[PDB]
Amino acid sequence: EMEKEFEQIDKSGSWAAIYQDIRHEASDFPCRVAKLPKNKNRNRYRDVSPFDHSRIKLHQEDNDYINASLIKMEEAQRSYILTQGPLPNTCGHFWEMVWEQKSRGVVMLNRVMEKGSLKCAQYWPQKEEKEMIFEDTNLKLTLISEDIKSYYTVRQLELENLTTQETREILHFHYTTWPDFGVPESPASFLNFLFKVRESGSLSPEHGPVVVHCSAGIGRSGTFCLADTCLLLMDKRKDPSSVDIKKVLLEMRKFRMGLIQTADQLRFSYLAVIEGAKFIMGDSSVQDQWKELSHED
Ligand SMILES: [Mg+2]
Ligand SMILES: [Mg+2]
Repeated sequence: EMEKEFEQIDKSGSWAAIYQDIRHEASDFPCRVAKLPKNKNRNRYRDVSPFDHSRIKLHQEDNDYINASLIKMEEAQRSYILTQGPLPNTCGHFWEMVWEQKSRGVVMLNRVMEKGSLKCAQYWPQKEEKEMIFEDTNLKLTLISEDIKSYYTVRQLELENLTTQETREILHFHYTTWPDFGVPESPASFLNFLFKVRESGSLSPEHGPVVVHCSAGIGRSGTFCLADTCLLLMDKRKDPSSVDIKKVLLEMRKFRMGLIQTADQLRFSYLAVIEGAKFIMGDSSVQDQWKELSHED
């Protein structure tokens, strides 16, 4: 069981060993499209690229490249799109992807302004009366409403394809207090956030894959999806103790590199899954318990 596994790993102080083993066994696939000279300004980081086999392709003739990967978890029956924080020149591409992939939600785990440097562009409207128009992709984005909490904000946006004038409601879940290469304040606050995303219906199979991003789209976003997928698996299998989080992470790493960037993020993932299991195994009391422990605004 992960409960006992966590315990032994924690007692012996071997998180660095398990994490390094994961990095060592992680899949290696080519990223030739991402490294093409013409795509240099579409990547935020030189060392973070999507594999060619799982990258999301924009439905356009000019250039179909966007630093985004489709994570398809077969057993868990859920897919996620992990991408970098949009750049000033890829904001239109980002929303084009959301439209073409039919996503209902966008999960943001970073802040536009991190440790001084801008790890992400302001790709959504901050005011209702100031909508955004992405000329290159012919899309319009309007802020409909926003619910601000102490450590996260939920926004309701309207995305319109200016070509067909059809519109769609997109839910934006922004976790505002998760540092780069850091962890959430507590398993409770993280789980409260995750379950808010689940309850919104954004992760339903009737919609396209949820779009999850942070700065590079691998550390924080990897942690988020790993925890969700593991909880999903525990709920499906006849044996909830059969879930090997290390194995699930490696499966996820077949679709995008570097998911989960620190030994501590790995440790936290265990904690989130362990605590979350309490809700999955009945006892729907923990649900409201996390809400209280997270001290929302
Ligand atoms: Mg106002
Ligand atoms: Mg309002």
